[PDB]
Amino acid sequence: GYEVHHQKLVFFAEXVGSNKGAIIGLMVGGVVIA
Amino acid sequence: GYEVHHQKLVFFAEXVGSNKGAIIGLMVGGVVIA
Amino acid sequence: GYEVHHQKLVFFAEXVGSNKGAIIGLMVGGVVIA
Amino acid sequence: GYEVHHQKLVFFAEXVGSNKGAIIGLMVGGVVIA
Amino acid sequence: GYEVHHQKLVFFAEXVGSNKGAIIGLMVGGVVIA
Amino acid sequence: GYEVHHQKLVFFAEXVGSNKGAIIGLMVGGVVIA
Amino acid sequence: GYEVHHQKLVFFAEXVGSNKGAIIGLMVGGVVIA
Amino acid sequence: GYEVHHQKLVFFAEXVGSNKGAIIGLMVGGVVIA
Amino acid sequence: GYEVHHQKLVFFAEXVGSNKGAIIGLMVGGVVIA
Amino acid sequence: GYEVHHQKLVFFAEXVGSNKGAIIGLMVGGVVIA
Amino acid sequence: GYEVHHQKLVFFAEXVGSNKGAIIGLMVGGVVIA
Amino acid sequence: GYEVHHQKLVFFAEXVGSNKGAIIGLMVGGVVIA
Repeated sequence: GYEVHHQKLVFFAEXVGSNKGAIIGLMVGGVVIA
Repeated sequence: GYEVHHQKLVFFAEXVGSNKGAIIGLMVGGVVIA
Repeated sequence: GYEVHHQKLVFFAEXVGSNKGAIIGLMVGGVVIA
Repeated sequence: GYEVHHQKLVFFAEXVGSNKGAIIGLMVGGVVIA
Repeated sequence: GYEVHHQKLVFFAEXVGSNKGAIIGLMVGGVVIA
Repeated sequence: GYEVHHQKLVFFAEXVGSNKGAIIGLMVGGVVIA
Repeated sequence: GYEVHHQKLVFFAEXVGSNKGAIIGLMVGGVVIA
Repeated sequence: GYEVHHQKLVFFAEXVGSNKGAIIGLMVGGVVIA
Repeated sequence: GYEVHHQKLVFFAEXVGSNKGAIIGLMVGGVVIA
Repeated sequence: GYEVHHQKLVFFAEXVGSNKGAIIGLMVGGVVIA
Repeated sequence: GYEVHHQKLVFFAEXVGSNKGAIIGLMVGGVVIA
Repeated sequence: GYEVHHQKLVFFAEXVGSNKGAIIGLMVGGVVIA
């Protein structure tokens, strides 16, 4: 059981060519990349 | 059981060519990369 | 049981070509890389 | 049981070509790299 | 049981070519590298 | 039981080619390298 | 003649009681405080 | 003639009671305080 | 003639009671305090 | 003529009571304090 | 003519009571204190 | 003509009561104190 709160997140991204993965600011869970 | 709170995160990214993985600012969980 | 709070994180990234792993600012959990 | 709080982390990264591992600013947990 | 608090960490990285391990600013946990 | 607090750590890194181990600024835990 | 461009500014403020001055993120000009 | 560009500024402020001056992240100009 | 560029500034402030001066992260110009 | 570029500045401040002067991270110019 | 570049400055400050002067991380210019 | 580059400066300060002068990490210029 996850409990996430009170986050102030700022995400800057520049030049994202041909992205094939995950670009995530805030994530609460699992990540599976093959 | 996770309990995450009160985060002030700033993420700067520059030149992200052909990303095939995970680029995450804040993550609460598991990561599996093959 | 994890308890993470009160973080002020700043992440600078420059020139991320062909990333195939995990680039994470703040992570609370497990990481598995094959 | 982990208890992490009150962190002021600044992360500078320059020239990250073909990263295949984990580049993490703050991590609270386990890391497994094969 | 770990209790980590009140850290002011600054991390400078330059020229990270073909990283296959873990480059972590602050870590509270275990590391397993094969 | 570990109790770590009040750290002011500055980490400079230059020229990190083909890193296959752990490059960590502050670590509180165990390290296993094969 | 001023020429200001290409700024990525993030401003965090906490607990601003009875402010009587100037709290400015980005300013291009003059400031006079009596 | 001023020429300011390409700035990545992050400003953290905590506990600003009864401020009577100038609290500025980025300023390009003159400051006069009496 | 000033020419300022390519700055990555991070400013941490804690406990700023009764400030009567200038608290500035990045400044390009003159400062006069009486 | 000033030419300032490529700066990575981190500024930590703690306990700033009754400041009457200038607390500046990066400054390019003149300072006059009476 | 000044030419300043490629600086990695980290500034730690603790207990700054009743400051009446200049506390500057990086400065390129003149300072006059009366 | 000054030419200053490639500096890695770390500045620690503790207990700065009633400062009336200049406390500077890196300075390129002149200082006049009366």
